[PDB]
Amino acid sequence: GYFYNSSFRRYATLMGDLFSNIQIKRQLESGDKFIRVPITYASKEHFMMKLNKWTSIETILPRINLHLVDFSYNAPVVSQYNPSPIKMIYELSIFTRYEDDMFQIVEQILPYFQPHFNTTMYEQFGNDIPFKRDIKIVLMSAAIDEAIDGRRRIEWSLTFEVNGWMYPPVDDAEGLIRTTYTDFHANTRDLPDGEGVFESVD
Amino acid sequence: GYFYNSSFRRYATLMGDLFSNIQIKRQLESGDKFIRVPITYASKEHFMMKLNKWTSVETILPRINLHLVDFSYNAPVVSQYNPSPIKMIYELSIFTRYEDDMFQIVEQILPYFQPHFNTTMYEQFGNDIPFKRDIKIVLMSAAIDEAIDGRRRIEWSLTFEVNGWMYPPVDDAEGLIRTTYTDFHANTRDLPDGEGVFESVD
Amino acid sequence: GYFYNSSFRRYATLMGDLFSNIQIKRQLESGDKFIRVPITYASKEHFMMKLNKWTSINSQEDVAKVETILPRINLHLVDFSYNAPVVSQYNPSPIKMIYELSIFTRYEDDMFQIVEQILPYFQPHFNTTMYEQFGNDIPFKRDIKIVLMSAAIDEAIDGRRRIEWSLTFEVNGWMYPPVDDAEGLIRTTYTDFHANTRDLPDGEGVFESVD
Amino acid sequence: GYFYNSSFRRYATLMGDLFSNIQIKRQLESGDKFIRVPITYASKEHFMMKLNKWTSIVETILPRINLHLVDFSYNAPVVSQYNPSPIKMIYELSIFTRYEDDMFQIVEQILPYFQPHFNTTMYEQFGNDIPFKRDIKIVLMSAAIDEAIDGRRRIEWSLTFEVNGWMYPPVDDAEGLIRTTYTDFHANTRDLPDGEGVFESVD
Amino acid sequence: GYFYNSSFRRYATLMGDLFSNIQIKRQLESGDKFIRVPITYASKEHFMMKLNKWTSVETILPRINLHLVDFSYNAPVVSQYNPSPIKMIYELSIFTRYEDDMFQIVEQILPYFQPHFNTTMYEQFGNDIPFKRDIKIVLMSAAIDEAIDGRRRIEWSLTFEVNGWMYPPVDDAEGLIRTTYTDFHANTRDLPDGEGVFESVD
Amino acid sequence: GYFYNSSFRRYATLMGDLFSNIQIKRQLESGDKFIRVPITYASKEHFMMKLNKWTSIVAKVETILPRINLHLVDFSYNAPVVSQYNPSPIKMIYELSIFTRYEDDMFQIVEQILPYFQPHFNTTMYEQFGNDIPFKRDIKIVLMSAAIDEAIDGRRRIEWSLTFEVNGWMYPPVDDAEGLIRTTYTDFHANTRDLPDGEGVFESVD
Repeated sequence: GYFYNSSFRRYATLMGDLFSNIQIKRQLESGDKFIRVPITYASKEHFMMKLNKWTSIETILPRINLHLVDFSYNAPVVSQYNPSPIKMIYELSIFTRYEDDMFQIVEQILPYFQPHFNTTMYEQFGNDIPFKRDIKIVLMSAAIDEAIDGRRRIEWSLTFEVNGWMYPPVDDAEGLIRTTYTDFHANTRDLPDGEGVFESVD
Repeated sequence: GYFYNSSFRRYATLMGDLFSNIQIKRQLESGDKFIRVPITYASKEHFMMKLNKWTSVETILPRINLHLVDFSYNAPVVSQYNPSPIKMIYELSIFTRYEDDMFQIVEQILPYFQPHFNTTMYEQFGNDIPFKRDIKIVLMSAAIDEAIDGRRRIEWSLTFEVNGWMYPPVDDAEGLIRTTYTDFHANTRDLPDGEGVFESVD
Repeated sequence: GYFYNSSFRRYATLMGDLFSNIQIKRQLESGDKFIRVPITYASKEHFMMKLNKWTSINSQEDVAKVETILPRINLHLVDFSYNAPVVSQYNPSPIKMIYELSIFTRYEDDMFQIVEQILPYFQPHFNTTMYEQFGNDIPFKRDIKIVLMSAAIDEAIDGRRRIEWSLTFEVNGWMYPPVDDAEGLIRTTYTDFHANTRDLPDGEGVFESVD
Repeated sequence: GYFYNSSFRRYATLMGDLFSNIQIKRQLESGDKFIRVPITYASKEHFMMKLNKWTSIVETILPRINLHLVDFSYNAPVVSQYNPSPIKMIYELSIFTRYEDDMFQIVEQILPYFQPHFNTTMYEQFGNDIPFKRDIKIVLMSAAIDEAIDGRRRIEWSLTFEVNGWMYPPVDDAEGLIRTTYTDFHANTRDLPDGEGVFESVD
Repeated sequence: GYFYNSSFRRYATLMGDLFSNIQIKRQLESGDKFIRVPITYASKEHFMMKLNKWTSVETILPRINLHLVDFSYNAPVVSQYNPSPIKMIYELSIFTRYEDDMFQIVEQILPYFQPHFNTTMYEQFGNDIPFKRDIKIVLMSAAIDEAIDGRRRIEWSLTFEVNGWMYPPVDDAEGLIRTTYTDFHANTRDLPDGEGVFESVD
Repeated sequence: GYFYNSSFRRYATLMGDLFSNIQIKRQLESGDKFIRVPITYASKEHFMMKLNKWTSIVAKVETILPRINLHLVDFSYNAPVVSQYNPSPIKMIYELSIFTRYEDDMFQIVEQILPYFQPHFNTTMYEQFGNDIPFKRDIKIVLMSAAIDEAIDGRRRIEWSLTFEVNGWMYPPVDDAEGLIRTTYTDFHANTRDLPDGEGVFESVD
């Protein structure tokens, strides 16, 4: 029930999945439980709305919300592999009850972007030789903010530039596109379906 | 009931028609239904007004609204073919219920502008040898925004610079102007009447 | 009842008159109706005030009498300065005046026609040679560059309602201290958009009274 | 009851007096009427306040000019006074008018003399010593055009001028009053009047 | 009950502790008493909130509030010692009843930053040879403001750039990290626990 | 009951004292009365608050003005083994703010300030600790900008603000107990005056 081979979708998923498996420690009398930070893809406004809904009277925070915010042509015979160098901007937004949690989270993200982070993405159509796509992801800025009622809620937003590739729709009917990529430790993971990565904000 | 030979009109139609035939897939139980995105030419404010009227109905979105937003002299014996190098700015505005639809639409637009897209337009007066006009259309910027009540509505706006040609009114009575152009796949289509391309916002 | 020999006035009139004779076609059952776009000289705010007054429907007598108001053009001076390239007046002082030409229209079509009659002559400038003669002396030759600086596009709504485009022009002209009307009226000619030597009319000839 | 020898005051008066004697023609049945535009020195806000006071129900009030100092600074090109300090003062000359016509007349009398500057040689003499010669460049910096409405109503143009002048510490009135002359717009040596001579009282 | 080995935490504590031991003289009939200015780590807004709560007495001011406000990659095989050059921004905010107190406080801070101040930080993991980390702290700006009801309250804020090092979380369980550093007089003090430095704003 | 040897304080006093002795003439029937313009050190907002308090009427509204209010508004390191004489080149910003009932008064006041700053004004400050050889400190004070504004109810009140950059020296607190610091400086006519206590220069805004 969606354009599976969407280039855009593939990038939202790739970025979501790099940040899909981040945990935070939380010492317990019985022992150290680690919780995975759930990640959503939604406009930030929408997310904050729903977050204030969910918030009205600690299992909800911490959480990450990713979203595309801008794109453009990437100024360095026909069009698609050879494809078009595009540049997408993402806003990764971390929400947290405690400064501690925030520190853990970012300390897991930040050190890999110097200021960039490379990943090699292999995307294969049906059964042809896969295409090799070189993806530079650059950490552009950080933005720090609070929100109060009484503790209440800490928000940090990282802005990332993904330097990727775009090309006209290749129908799902004409075969689904298999995708792999190198994670933060250069480990070739395979890009999961969208439903695998993002929690439903709905 | 309008200046048919209007230069401006010819450009609004040219741009409208490049984006006139865009569809989105929509998986059914019975099977994949494809729908053509209808396109209008109207001031953005006017269009949003009428859209909120119509909205008060998933047959309405997705839709595209095109409109001229600026122009100027294009700084690289009389005046008209040899004509005057003019530069027109258009705001192409896509409105959508689902992120998916949006992704499909843009993925059909974006990859052809690197950052420009050339088209050769042939305009012929009555029966003389047609004039050859070289038209550079440049994708300048993108702008992303939402709107909510409850889902509700996604808006992306591309801004395009059309580098075209202007010249004083050549009366309809003195013969109508036949127009052709190369589409996104360098296919010589012939520019339809205005009524053919744009749905009436009225 | 006004300083006829006003340099400023001469420029307002020159600009008014370049844009004085613009028409739009208007297809009928009977046949094509051509209408001249009336032009006024007034501050833009004042003009819009009066336009909202005129456009308002107070009697049925109005209703009909209202698409007779648009289209129309409103010209006005908005800025000036010294034009950085023994006494003072012919030889005169190089001045630079800025004018805002403002087109108001019910239909996009009308607008397209109007501008397509203005725009193509400014690349980005348009030259005119103005001859101004005092009494009966040999006339002065004044070289006038008019440059189209910018365009600005905007709408206004109630229900259709009203389209506004504003061109901004730089007139590169000449200034000099008041030469009294009593000392002889100044005859003025100029080359129009097709290099045709028309003679600059009185002010009352060019602009409709906004009053 | 004021520091007569004030340098500042001397400049406010010089500028006021350059624009002190401007008239406008006004055609009548009987015949042409000339009227001198009255000029005041006051903060613009104050002047507009008092102007709306005077305006409340009016044609003997406009046209009029209001001059005022708006800024100054050191003028980057053994002790301190003649030889004095090169200062730069900014003045806002503000013309208010009922009719566009009046405005046109007024400015057409001001504007053509500033290309973009206008020089004046000011002679200031202390008691009876040899007078000091001071070279004064006045530059027309900008113009600003605006309206105001109720019904016609009122047109406002403001010229901004840079006066390049000279400053030095207070020379007491008691130690002798300072005689001042200057070249007007036609290089005519007029003598700078008292302040009360130039400006109409806004009070 | 917190990530002890947090890099971020280590820097908040280092900065807190440089400014932890500032006093002001206050001449008495019985003789000069010196009071240590208490220091907190909290968002400035939060701190001002709580400060107005506490204020509604002269035992509360003077006080300093420190907080992180921004960070970024510091543009001069894996990642962590060798670590990533990061740059953190801190807002040190002094609140005072009397101009005098303020003068004393800043005169103790300001002269050491010309415009920078170096410190050598030794961080040792368990028992390995310690790591040597060179830390440049730069005084970026100062900001002066008042607040009134009647005297009432003086606020000055110094903005500091800490040029430090970042690396992915090293678990507390894998051994706590011993930290020392050179203070303002090049004296090797050892970085205390967080609870030692900052007064609880809670 | 303060840090007497405060570097900051020393500069606030130096600046206050350069502008401490400014008068205006005021012609009378008997004869010309001169009045010294009182000077305060306080945040501008605070000063205007208190000034509106004092100004709330009848006929003790003219003994209040004219007056000057000085205040520090910014500082920074002055980019041209330990730290203190040799000290650290600092740069302080001061806002000198003149309030006046009559344009005349204002003219007199500024005409006494303005001509000495071209655009700077140098002063040599000698600061001596106890009885050692005094330190020589070269102080450039630069007039940065002027700002002109009014305020009305009916006349009412004229405000001009000069912004000055003092290029001075900073160093860590030298305790009052370890000996008070004697300070002299060259005034506007290069006359070596000695910097008074703070209480001598500024009227209490309190």
